[PDB]
Amino acid sequence: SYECKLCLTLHNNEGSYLAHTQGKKHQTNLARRAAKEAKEAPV
Amino acid sequence: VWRNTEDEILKAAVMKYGKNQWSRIASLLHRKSAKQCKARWYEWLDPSIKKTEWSREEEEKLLHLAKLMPTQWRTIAPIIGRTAAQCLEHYEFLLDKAA
Amino acid sequence: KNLPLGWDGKPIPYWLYKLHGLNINYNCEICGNYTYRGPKAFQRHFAEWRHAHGMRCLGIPNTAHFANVTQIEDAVSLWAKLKLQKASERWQPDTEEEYEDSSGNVVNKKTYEDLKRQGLL
Amino acid sequence: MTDRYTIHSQLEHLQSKYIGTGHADTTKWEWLVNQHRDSYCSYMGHFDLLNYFAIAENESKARVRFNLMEKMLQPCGPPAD
Amino acid sequence: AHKKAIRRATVNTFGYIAKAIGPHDVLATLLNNLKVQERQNRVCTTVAIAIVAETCSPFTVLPALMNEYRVPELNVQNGVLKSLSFLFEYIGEMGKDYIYAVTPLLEDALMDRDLVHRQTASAVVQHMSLGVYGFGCEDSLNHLLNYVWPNVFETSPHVIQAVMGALEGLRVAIGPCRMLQYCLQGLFHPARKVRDVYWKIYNSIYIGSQDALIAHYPRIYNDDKNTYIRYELDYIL
Amino acid sequence: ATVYVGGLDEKVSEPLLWELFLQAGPVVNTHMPKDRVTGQHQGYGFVEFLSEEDADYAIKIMNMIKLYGKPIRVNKADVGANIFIGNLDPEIDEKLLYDTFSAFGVILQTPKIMRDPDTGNSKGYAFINFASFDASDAAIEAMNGQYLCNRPITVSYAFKK
Amino acid sequence: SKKKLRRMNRFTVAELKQLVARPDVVEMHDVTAQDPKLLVHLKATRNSVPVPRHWCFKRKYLQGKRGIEKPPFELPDFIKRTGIQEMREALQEKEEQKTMKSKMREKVRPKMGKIDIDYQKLHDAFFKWQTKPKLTIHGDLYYEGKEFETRLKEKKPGDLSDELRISLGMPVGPNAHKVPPPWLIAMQRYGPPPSYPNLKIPGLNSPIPESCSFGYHAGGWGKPPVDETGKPLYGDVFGTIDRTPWGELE
Amino acid sequence: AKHHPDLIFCRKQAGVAIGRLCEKCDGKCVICDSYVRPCTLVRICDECNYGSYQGRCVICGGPGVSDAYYCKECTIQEKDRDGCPKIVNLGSSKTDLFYERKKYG
Amino acid sequence: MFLYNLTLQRATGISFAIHGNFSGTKQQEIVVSRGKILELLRPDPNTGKVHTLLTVEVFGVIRSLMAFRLTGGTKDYIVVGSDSGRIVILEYQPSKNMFEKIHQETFGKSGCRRIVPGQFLAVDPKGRAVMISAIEKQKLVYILNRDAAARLTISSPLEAHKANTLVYHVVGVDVGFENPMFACLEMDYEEADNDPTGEAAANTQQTLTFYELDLGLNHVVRKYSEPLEEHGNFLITVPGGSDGPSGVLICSENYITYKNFGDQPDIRCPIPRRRNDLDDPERGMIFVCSATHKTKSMFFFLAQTEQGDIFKITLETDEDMVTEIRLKYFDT
RNA sequence: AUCGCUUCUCGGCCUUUUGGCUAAGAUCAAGUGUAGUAUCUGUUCUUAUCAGUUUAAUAUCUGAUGUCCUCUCGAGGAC
Ligand SMILES: [Zn+2]
Ligand SMILES: [Zn+2]
Ligand SMILES: [Zn+2]
Repeated sequence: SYECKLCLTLHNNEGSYLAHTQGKKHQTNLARRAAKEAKEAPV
Repeated sequence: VWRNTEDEILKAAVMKYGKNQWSRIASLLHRKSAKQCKARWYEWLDPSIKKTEWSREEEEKLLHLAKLMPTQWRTIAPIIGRTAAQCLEHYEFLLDKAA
Repeated sequence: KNLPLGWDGKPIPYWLYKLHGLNINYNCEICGNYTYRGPKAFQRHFAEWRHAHGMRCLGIPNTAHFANVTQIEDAVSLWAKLKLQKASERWQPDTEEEYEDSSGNVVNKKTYEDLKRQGLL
Repeated sequence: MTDRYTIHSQLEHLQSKYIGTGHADTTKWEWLVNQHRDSYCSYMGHFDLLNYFAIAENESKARVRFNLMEKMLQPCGPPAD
Repeated sequence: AHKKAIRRATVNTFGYIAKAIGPHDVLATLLNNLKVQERQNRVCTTVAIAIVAETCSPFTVLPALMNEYRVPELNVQNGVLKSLSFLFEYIGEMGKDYIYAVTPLLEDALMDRDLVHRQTASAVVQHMSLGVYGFGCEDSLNHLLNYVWPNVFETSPHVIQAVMGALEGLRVAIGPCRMLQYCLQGLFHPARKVRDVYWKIYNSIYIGSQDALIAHYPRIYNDDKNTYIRYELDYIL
Repeated sequence: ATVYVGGLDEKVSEPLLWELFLQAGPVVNTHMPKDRVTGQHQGYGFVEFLSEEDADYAIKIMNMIKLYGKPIRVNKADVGANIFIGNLDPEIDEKLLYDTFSAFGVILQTPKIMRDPDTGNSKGYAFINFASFDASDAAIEAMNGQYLCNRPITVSYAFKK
Repeated sequence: SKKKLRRMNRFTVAELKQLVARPDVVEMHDVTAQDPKLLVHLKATRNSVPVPRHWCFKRKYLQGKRGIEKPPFELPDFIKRTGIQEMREALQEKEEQKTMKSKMREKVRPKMGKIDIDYQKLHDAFFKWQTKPKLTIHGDLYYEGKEFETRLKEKKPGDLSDELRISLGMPVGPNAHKVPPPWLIAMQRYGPPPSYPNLKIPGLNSPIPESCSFGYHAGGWGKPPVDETGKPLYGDVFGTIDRTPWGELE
Repeated sequence: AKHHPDLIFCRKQAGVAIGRLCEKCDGKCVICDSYVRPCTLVRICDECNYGSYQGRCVICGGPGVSDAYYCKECTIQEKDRDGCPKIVNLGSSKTDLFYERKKYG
Repeated sequence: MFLYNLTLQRATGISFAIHGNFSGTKQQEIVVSRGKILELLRPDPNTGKVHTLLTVEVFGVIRSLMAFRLTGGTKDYIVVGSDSGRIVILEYQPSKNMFEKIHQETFGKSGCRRIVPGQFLAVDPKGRAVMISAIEKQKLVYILNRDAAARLTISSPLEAHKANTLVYHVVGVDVGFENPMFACLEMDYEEADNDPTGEAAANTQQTLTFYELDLGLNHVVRKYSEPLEEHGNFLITVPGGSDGPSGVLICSENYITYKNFGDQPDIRCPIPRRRNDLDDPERGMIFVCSATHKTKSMFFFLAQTEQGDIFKITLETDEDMVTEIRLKYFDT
């Protein structure tokens, strides 16, 4: 089966995985991580 | 009906196979035919279809047309740019908000 | 507001807060009347540093037996009875090991060696 | 509520057909009391704990038997209250 | 088929033709079926591997099962677990040679891969204990008790009654002392879910073998008003 | 009770670090608080071993400890700052030499005796980098001309290759 | 409230920790038990087994085990010896190369006896090469994350390892004893570490381990510590019944 | 039968009347629901053996044709010592399938 | 390490013994139970020596033993109640020298349990039923018959289960071809379980009760009960029918008491004491064993007391009601 | 040397992205019932004590939101 290494969810089918990525949970976690990386910017 | 899961599998299939091989795309889904896969893509899933709200230009159009060609929605629709089901529901909508 | 700070530097949901029971205040006196939020943190606190010091200052080792004791008088009293316990189960030869002299009467080995090298025994 | 008194049902059944079981509300007294009574009925079954006891004190097996069966009516004090 | 007579007979004839030909080829075509999706066919192939293994000795088909447990699908891992459940119940007393080969698989499954993994490894442990009862293969079973025991706080009907079956198999094979050393600390717990579970387990240890327990209870001191100590058991003689 | 693991070998894990701390004394914590991205140890690490004299003899033993081959430094938690030394004793060791000269500065080079490859005995010469140039001043001033192990020392700031 | 009368009965944790004979055993909620004196006495009985950690946890049990990825099961050695593994790998790759056409074709015209494995090797593997694994003693319950604990309580310096000595620049294998770790030099120099008065050094505080050599070239055991009289500094760096089993098979 | 939690046993005292199986039910155990190593025979309560109830399937209830046994596992855990194991209630599934059919055809 | 266990000296202590025509002849033999060993001895009438015809290992605890003889028959079978969950009926084959298992009836789980019958085993004198009983809450009654071929055939069990009642002893009362009757001692701990002071702990007293089969109706009814003055430990059947009265003697501490149901009053006679003995005067005295000797002429009961003193008991009777009890020292 | 050009050569790894025709060459994908669990998607909880319910504890749920006048839960004051 599949897992989202970011949101830490489990999925039975790949259809379920894709529907995950297009959903509130995945999108907001993705936005948070984008922010966090911006914070991480530097003779 | 159609579920988010079928829809995303369709989107992916189409984006790999192309829009004339509906029979193998229909082989990829369970409980789905090529007739139905095609209908769904060309009714809702196609990224050309726009799901916004009606500019009042679009609504004055809709009203003028739906009076000039009454009951002919597959003919009205392309002249304004949304599918026939959207045109039709939104037209009944204006009618009852006006009634 | 004052929500806990999340892993994304943001405040966590109010319902998650309620679930984790953070609003609940636990006083560690030995820690300088410190206060902890969350029973999780409170329980960790006995091996967390500030309590380690508090008990060092008290003179009572931060061992298992005193975990979940917070009042200092209680820690002291318990340390006393535990002193008595370990003292009981320990083996002190100096006090028990009973030695008979050549005169056939008994001393402990302490006095035995005492008056032994003290010119007599 | 539902699960509470339905497993209270099943456990009343178990116990009443099997003296000695327990439930989540079993007290120290009744636990140890059933444990004593079983101990006695088994000293009486087993022909050799009966010897051991009759020899350890200085009675006869019939008197020891009689004494056990006397004790078996309140082996651990009176009830809790 | 929808009829159970047909499936029972079908499994039997897999056994017979495995007796005629060797086991290997029929056993290979049977691990492939564990790759299907409808459960009734897979449960029936799981009984057919057990039968092949019991007719032609288990040492032929075990390495291939244990190896098939390494392919990454849910349904085939549960296929080989359920197959061992059946196999140990069939071979009965000859389990005592394969118990050591098997256990490292069961502890691996009892550290989760799924709810159903733990449910089916618990059934394997039940039948394996009832079979190896009496032959001193007891440290293995105790080691597996350490993995089966934490699943005691479950709520799925099937996982919880699989674990119960396992604990009562292990009661007869490990004896009631061990089982009581495991039940003791939670009979008077603060909570009540854990008292519920522990008293259910204790009742089932009590009902069967309630006499063997007289010798096993722990010493519980007497308080002010009642006398809780059994003194007859301290008479020396 | 706190010890700085510097030169902590890139892959020498907390297992090796605390297994060495435990083999010496009551290893109560080893930690490599590290680069929060690459995950590799920080080249600086904090290890608490409860006993002060344990930590002391641990630092005394863990100088030049070759984690992943490279000497790992355990202590209290390259501008040319080296001293070359003449009139050295061939009875000398590099760990003992770091223990001797290191009080004016830690060993940023392990004391290498400039000895031939033919026989393997010292030629009376050596070199080692201290921490600072002020450290070279102190070390070589308190060790200049004075009586070393067998041959009275002679040490000065480094001649470079 | 009679509930609050039962609460008025509820000892303080220090009350409990005082009365009972072993206080370590007492945890937080132990106070809330309708029989706290019993409960603690039963927690202090020998050989019994404590409740599983996760009864209070809000996440369920290995549902928490969730996140990371895991390597497939690892076969026992005595089963590897028989080579069933590579056999079944070969067939898996062949059948993954197969297509539906050829699959049905072999369903209808089997390749019988394509490959085989011999008996007597399966028989030796089960009845003559089997071994007892490492089992767990009574009471070691498993919990989420037990298998990612290296080990602990290993206070002994004599216990060396292979990765350790490798990334020490020291050899593992049969010459481990004759292989001195980087600690023995400063061990001979300034004693063992001063938490380990009671550790003995191989080659520095104890005799040379058999066939190892005192010396100062590459691979030796130094100049052994002694005083100015000739007495070793720690231990002896130079090395100054009928246990038969009773009823056993010949 | 260990499969359907909704059913119940007579549980009343044993007798001497051997127990009998219907042909659907033939061959399995009565509690363990196994198919193997049957060891001992079944004995049923006199009440649950009286009258029309003679010679029926303990489980099915139809016409008994063969004698019921207990698996060796039931015999070892002593689950054969509880008196009449006759299921005295029909269940949901019998009448359920029956009604689905009688609607269908 | 594997061991192998052999016995050298069988057990030699005796727990129960019964006597009867276990061979079928007019010889009387003895079946004793050593611990877990059943053996059959025969005393030779000429020399006075006892020969041990046979010894079997039964691999269980034997908790009780009865001999019983069908009506009109000539043998005695041995009913055995053990720590197993069954009652077994054995018949001796003197030709092959072995006990053979006539019947074996299961009713519960194995071990010396507390509500599972096996501890007490009473029979009824005319030989129509046995009753097996536990120390608490369970009694079964089996019925016994001949078939056409006059072989023993045993019914299904009846039941007498009653909650919260210890049982001290059970015995078959002698009645002639009426419904069989059994005479249980008893008690009821149900209230001392519920008396927070200790009042009902004392002042709860036994009650002798008679159970009665109903072979016409096939169930067991608890016909009579009545309390007993003080606690007594067992019960002797008084040979009824034509011979003698019927009923039971109850042997309580310091007393022996005839008792029967109907208008029959109760009778008591203290147990005689030794003149001028040195035993701590508070300790009481009870009977430990007994034995009925009944010949066509008379009957008399030998009873034995803790010190080992045997007494001979007779019952002076008018036609129906016994009028007195007459103890007489016999030996020690 | 540099600028312009010409030709050749070496390189990156890039770039490039496929068997012609025809009537898209033609055709086409058959389960269910009973009990139970899990996973995604979707939806949602700043409020304040205090009492009670309950709980292992939270929670939950239930309940009103020091005294007096007044200005507007807020404010001054004698207390
Ligand atoms: Zn049937
Ligand atoms: Zn069964
Ligand atoms: Zn019945």
